[PDB]
Amino acid sequence: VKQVFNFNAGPSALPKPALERAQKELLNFNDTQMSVMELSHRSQSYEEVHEQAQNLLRELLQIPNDYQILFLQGGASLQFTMLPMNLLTKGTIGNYVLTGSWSEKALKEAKLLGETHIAASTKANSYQSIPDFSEFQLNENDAYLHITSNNTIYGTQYQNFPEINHAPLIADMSSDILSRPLKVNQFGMIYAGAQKNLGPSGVTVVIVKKDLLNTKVEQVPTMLQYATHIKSDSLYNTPPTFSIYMLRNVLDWIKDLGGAEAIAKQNEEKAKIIYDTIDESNGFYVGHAEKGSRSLMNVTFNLRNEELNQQFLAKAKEQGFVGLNGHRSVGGCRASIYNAVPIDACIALRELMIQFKENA
Amino acid sequence: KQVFNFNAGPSALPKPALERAQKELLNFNDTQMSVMELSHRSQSYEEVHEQAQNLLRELLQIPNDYQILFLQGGASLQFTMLPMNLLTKGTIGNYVLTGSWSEKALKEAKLLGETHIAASTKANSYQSIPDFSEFQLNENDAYLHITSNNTIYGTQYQNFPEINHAPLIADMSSDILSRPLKVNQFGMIYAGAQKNLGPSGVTVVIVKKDLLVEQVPTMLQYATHIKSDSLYNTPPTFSIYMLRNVLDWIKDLGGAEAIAKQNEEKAKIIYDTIDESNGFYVGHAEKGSRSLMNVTFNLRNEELNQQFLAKAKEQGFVGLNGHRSVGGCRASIYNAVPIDACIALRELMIQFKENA
Ligand SMILES: *Cc1c(COP(=O)(O)O)cnc(C)c1O
Ligand SMILES: *Cc1c(COP(=O)(O)O)cnc(C)c1O
Ligand SMILES: [Cl-]
Ligand SMILES: [Cl-]
Ligand SMILES: [Cl-]
Ligand SMILES: [Cl-]
Ligand SMILES: [Mg+2]
Ligand SMILES: [Mg+2]
Ligand SMILES: [Mg+2]
Ligand SMILES: [Mg+2]
Repeated sequence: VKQVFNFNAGPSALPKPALERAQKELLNFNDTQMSVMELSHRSQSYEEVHEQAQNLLRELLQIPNDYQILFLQGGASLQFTMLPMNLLTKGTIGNYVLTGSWSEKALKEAKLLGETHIAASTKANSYQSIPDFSEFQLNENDAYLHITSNNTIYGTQYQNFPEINHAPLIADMSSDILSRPLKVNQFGMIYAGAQKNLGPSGVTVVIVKKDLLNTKVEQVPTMLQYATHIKSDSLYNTPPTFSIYMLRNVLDWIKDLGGAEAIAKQNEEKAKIIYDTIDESNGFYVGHAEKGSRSLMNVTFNLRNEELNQQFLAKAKEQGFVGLNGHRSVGGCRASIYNAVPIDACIALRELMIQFKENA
Repeated sequence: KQVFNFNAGPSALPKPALERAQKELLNFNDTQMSVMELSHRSQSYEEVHEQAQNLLRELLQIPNDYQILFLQGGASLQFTMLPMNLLTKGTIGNYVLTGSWSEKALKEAKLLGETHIAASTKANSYQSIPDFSEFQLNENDAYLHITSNNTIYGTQYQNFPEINHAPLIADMSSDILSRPLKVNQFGMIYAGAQKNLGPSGVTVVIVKKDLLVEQVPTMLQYATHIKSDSLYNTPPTFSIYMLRNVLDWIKDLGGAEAIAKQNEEKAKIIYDTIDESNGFYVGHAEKGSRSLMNVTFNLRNEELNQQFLAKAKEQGFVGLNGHRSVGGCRASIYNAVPIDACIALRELMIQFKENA
């Protein structure tokens, strides 16, 4: 039928082959004559999937052997409280770098549980950039330093990651995990809801340095201890089996296209198509981010006034574009271009943007 | 290629729900996207989300003063979320112990506050539900918690106690919407979907609104999710979609009373087989407490137990091994397990007995 271009911000476009694969075996997985959704998570067919999803992630990001991969429910939002619940002990400080709204939500939850600090923030200038690492105020009693690698709502992104030795570096990578190569040993823990760049909603990937968190924390509910899930290999209680399966399928696709290094090349190219369009528009489109901080995953921009914003977004929706409205808290526009968004969608958006501009 | 799915969790689902999911997996509602590819703030998703709630409300006849929540973390997270929200200082989390899942819930409450055992059939290895006249209740109970169906032990409440000093709270993971319910008896009901309602990944929480908070993490407050209609953060959208589909199937067959008829016939097939076996098969539960959802039994010795389960597996039956904590056999016959599978089990049970 008509064209559909999926720029949804979360959940988001999946790679077609992962969906086609799921569709074909939805009723009979691995010749069991059952859906993967109808299997015991103690079955060997399921355990194979669970282990493969882990091994693909390990290979793709080159995760070291002293790290474990957890598959948890609850979203990144639950990690906002689980992290300080496990690591923010008395006399210690949850130190946060604020580079958008998701960073503030993480901070707020630690505030409920302990001493917090703000190491650096670009909030004053409306989160248009990543602060310089030299501005980071660090504390000897920091439990960790927490960052948001990709600021989904504001369209900014870390180009690289700080070297931190006094505390573990923790990162909310929900909207850019496995969009590029990563030196995992820079971190104590990485977490990501899967629904932005790794597949479906319902599972959260948590990559953790085992010895930072494989020990029982007194007074913490069993389900909320990392130790619980480390010890049980994310099978303490029933996992989100279809979500993990779909995650597996998406990881297979990333591997098939050449891994993190190849997908970064694709992601830089799609992003360039949109940013060049903005940059050649003579101010008709204005990107929110400063150029050195532009995200490769979420492109945020405004037209010159809200009336034009609305007409542009209404025209897009009529032409088949989905999800371009900016986050409700900031307005404007947001083109989410995660791994699986195809480049011809980006070209289509460029065409839209140029004809709208020329015809305005 | 015959397979009979007696898995205990996650479990068999209705074929029409899975076929419907398959057919539109790539193009949901003519959007040309999977339901999995939709924003949870889209109208497209929002209608599915609401439709799932509406079907539960209809099918269980849930009054207006109850809210229906879709949460992540399984029934296991509810074990701690409940006392986190309701077990305030100077109050008591009171538990009725009718199996190991009861025990797991009580354990989490003990982390957070004072607990109490209203009644327990543990001494007799959980062969029955205690007499409600036996309950020991406290003026300062924050709640009375029960497990409606004791998944590992094969026992089930026939009816529920009339409790007015405190909210009655029930872990209905393995029997929710397998029969009609009087929801007004409860302050809260919760269940992982993965037994009777859908795939794993979503937990249904039915809560008396005005019943349920300084210092609890935002995600762990019921009020967060009540206030945001379970859209505070990204919900498990595909699991809720599948839950909708399963609920449409239950509605289509005639609702909670109709599925109870089917379930009672399924259970009747197996229990009759056991009772007519002259002691060859022995059920764990006392008759008066027999579950309609998990039928637990053993052969006369461990070696016959093992021979039977091996024969079963060879013949395409899946999931009949009892829980590791108790051994024996367990036939889980949740809503979507078809009567034909129970008939097949019976026929295997009878043939095995003849050939022993
Ligand atoms: C989407 C997002 C979240 C929220 O994830 P949920 O799974 O909805 O809790 C948190 N952090 C970032 C950076 C996100 O983009
Ligand atoms: C299956 C079950 C649970 C465990 O549910 P999860 O979703 O695995 O946490 C809890 N209580 C009962 C009665 C169950 O049958
Ligand atoms: Cl942000
Ligand atoms: Cl977002
Ligand atoms: Cl039990
Ligand atoms: Cl069980
Ligand atoms: Mg491959
Ligand atoms: Mg194309
Ligand atoms: Mg219908
Ligand atoms: Mg008879």
